[PDB]
Amino acid sequence: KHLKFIARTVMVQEGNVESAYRTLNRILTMDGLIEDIKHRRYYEKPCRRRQRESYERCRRIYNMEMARKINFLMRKNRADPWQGC
Amino acid sequence: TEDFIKKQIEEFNIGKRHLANMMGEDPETFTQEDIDRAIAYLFPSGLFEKRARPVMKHPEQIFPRQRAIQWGEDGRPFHYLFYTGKQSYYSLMHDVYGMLLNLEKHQIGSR
Repeated sequence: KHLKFIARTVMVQEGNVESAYRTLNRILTMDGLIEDIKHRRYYEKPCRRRQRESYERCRRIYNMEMARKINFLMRKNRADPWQGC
Repeated sequence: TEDFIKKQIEEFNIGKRHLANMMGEDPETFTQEDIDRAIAYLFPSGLFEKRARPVMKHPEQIFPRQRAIQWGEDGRPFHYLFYTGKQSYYSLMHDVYGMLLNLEKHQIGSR
């Protein structure tokens, strides 16, 4: 019931349809529509969905913390300033 | 111990004088090489290993330094880095570090 071609439409620039399609697919993935489509191909039972969401949140937070720790401690990799000791 | 080494030094000197007398060579000018020759002649041994053959040398060359106890009679170790366990190695490291500091302040043939 909406207007057509306003949603998920990308104008091809100079005919590089490959680039335009890549941009469109990037948009879909960023908004998670591909996630929804491929997850809704089949029915995930509510228990499984809850477990999956909890696992995803835990993994996201763990990865964020690990990356932050790695970035924080990377500075110490500088060559030894007291070599020979 | 140090006293033991001194006793061995005296004994080796006396044996050197004995050898010089036996070979008729002037003990005063009797040298280590002369001692070597005389002992080789007097104790003919046919072992292939230069180590397995007899020897009569100075205690310094003879004995292993065995790190010299490292603590005098009182029990105080001689080397300030003694408790490291590698006192000479760490002394050399400290010396090289000092030389590097000095040089930093100021500023196909071998291996």
